[PDB]
Amino acid sequence: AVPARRTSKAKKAKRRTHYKLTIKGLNACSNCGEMKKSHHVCPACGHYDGKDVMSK
Amino acid sequence: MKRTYQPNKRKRQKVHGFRKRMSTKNGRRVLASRRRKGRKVISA
Amino acid sequence: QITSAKATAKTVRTSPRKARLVIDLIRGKSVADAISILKFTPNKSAGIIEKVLMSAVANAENNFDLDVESLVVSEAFVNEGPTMKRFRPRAKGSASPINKRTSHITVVVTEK
Amino acid sequence: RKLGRTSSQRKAMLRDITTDLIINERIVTTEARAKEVRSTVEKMITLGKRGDLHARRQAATFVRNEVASVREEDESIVVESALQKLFNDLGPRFAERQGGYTRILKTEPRRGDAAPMVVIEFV
RNA sequence: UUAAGUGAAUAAGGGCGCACGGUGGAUGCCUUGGCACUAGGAGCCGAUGAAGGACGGGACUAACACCGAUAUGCUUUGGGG
RNA sequence: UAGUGAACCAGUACCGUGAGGGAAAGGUGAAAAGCACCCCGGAAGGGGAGUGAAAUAGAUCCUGAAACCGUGUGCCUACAA
RNA sequence: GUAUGAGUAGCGAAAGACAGGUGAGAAUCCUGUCCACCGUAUGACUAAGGUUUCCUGGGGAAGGCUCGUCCGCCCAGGGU
Ligand SMILES: [Zn+2]
Repeated sequence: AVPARRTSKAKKAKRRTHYKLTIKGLNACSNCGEMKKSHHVCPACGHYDGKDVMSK
Repeated sequence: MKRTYQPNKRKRQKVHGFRKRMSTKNGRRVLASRRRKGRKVISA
Repeated sequence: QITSAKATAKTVRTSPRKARLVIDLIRGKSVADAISILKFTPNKSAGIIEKVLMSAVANAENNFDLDVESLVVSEAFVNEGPTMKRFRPRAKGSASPINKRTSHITVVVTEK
Repeated sequence: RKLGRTSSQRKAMLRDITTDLIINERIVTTEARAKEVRSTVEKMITLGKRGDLHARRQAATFVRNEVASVREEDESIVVESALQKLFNDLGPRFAERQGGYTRILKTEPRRGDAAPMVVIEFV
């Protein structure tokens, strides 16, 4: 089928109350205090578990 | 399938040429009718 | 005196709705939190408002202020820019237009 | 299980990935491939422990037939062929370890597709 | 303390007013270009190769204009500083 | 959007094998004096500092309406056809 | 000129994975290995037709149904 009418200006902003973005799980490190994701390797630190993993 | 505008070089100048539009009294009408507008390409 | 340096970026090739999502996550927060938030969102409009905040912070440092650690993002806008226009061949001969949109992104950084 | 592709393409994939970690001992891939490679690498090193074959003649399926891993000379250029490394190095490293030979870490989403990524090591 | 009765305020989002921006080119003003005529001129060009063109000519040359292997020009007679 | 179809390199771009059909597009300031130099950024873009009577006249450049899209807020809204 | 439909349908038949490069930035570019597809053809040579798409060195504003350091794209030189 085919839409019957123009949807007004109100029903846009009544649909779109569930078109949000959310951040989840930001914690402070143990070694630099920089907010980095829990259960994840800290990117600038390189310091998961207090152990440097990215090693060559 | 085959469509129409399948080009050649002998046919598009032994049909729409110049030496077939200075060979009638209707090719001359065509050339003189195109020069009134001032078209650049007169024929092929 | 003054506070609240500005920074903009005109005609950025992103759709303006999909960049109004990210700016909802920054309004009213300190600068220390906001960069950390923007590094961990995998969207295209993350890696742009990062550069706008960094340029606004650098304006506030190297023109007027001190106290980088007492700045608050107080206003953020998304405005629509000039759209490009192209076409695309749909089936059975016809065609249908395609917008290509652009946005203008600004960030104002007061102290508190 | 975890379906990824058609039937024979999973066998191709899990033979392709798990002959790395035998040559390089570190891999950067996604989540799901990593958990299947957990299972298959830990099933192949325990054939690495026996030394019969039956250890040879079952490892001739989930290992690529010859992929050389050469950093060695005595006076030659002698070759470790990605199965001989199982029956020479990785075998006797785990004579006192039970199961559980792998670690999985959680790094970043990929730029293009936002697929979350993973490092696999051994120890 | 029990019991019976009366019950405000907060908004995930939305409406109205106001204030400030962005997109878009209406309206205001203006003129290289047109329209309709008046008075005078002129009313043909060509085998001594016409109209219309193609290719070329500059220090740099894509296009317009101008010119033709003497090619962004040659000779002469007047004007002009 | 008028006036020639054509104020702008228009019988052009483009469409059809062909005869043929045929558009849109004017305006910075008096003077280019068209932003040296510094900072963010790969660049685009921006903030100072200058030119200028004016830069909210910065080249898509006089004025800049309406639909349309945003920000902030004085009042109201979760037993209602 | 701008909406609604809506951030919806679609993204045009096919097998990739890892390591190392370059770079502000990489699943999409380069290199290496293994795997896989056609093999009376998805292999070679020419006639039409197209008209510089060919080669070398740069570039990433628009085109590429995503990304793009790449290209039959843009700039400069050069080849029959
Ligand atoms: Zn840390």
